[PDB]
Amino acid sequence: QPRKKRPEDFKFGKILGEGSFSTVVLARELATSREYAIKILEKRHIIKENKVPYVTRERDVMSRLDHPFFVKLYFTFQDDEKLYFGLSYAKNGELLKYIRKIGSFDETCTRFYTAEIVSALEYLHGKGIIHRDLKPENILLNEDMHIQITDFGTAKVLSSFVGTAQYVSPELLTEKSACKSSDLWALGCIIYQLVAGLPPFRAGNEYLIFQKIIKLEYDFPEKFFPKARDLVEKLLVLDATKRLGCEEMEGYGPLKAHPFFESVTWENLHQQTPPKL
Ligand SMILES: Nc1n[nH]c2ccccc12
Repeated sequence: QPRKKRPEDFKFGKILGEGSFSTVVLARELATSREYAIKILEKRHIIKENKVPYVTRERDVMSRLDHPFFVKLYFTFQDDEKLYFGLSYAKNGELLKYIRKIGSFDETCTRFYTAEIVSALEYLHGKGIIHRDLKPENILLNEDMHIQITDFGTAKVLSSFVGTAQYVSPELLTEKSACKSSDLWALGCIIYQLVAGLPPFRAGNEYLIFQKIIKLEYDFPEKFFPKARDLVEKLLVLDATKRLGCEEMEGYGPLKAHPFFESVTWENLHQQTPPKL
């Protein structure tokens, strides 16, 4: 490994994202002219708020990921006040941006991008890792328009916290426990959202949303692709053990074999040209 990098190695530019405990800033490495997205975290703020385990977990998970559909961690360094994580730079931004831009996806785009997400989850789950806060904001799009999944701060590695309200699974609201099936629940929401343009469970506030979730209170638009609807109905299931894709349902084989994905070639998704949006 090279001598640890430092801030002066970079020309910092625009802010790519802001959270409570981090800012992501686009930066150009001077020696190489390479663009990285550097996640900057303030040590004091992290210690003050008891987040050291979360930041520790984020790095450790990202170290264990070597797959085209996930944000890569290239390097880390620190100065007196801050931590720096050199991340992959997804030039085309969030998937949410495209959902809003074009309103809703057609069957081809939905099929393709859902398949990438399924493929990515299969990899993640194979490594015993749960995302716990999957959503279109966390699903970035590369320059070539393939997905790059990010934000692993909230992730858990399998031998407390609550994600974004609209993508929270029933079991979280009723047990404080999560598993692989939580991501699969989130997946059903995202699929619904690609086809319909909105998330399945909407309401005036977080409490009303949680109500609907545990009541399974949502419904499909008239035009919803029938095979996609069937897939969603097999993911948005209250009993987490009966969700297509989880271990008690025999995993990703049956999920990948769903009629909605009939024309999908699973083995080289990352090599294929995405449908134009
Ligand atoms: N635009 C981005 N590329 N990588 C990131 C990581 C985090 C946030 C935004 C980005």
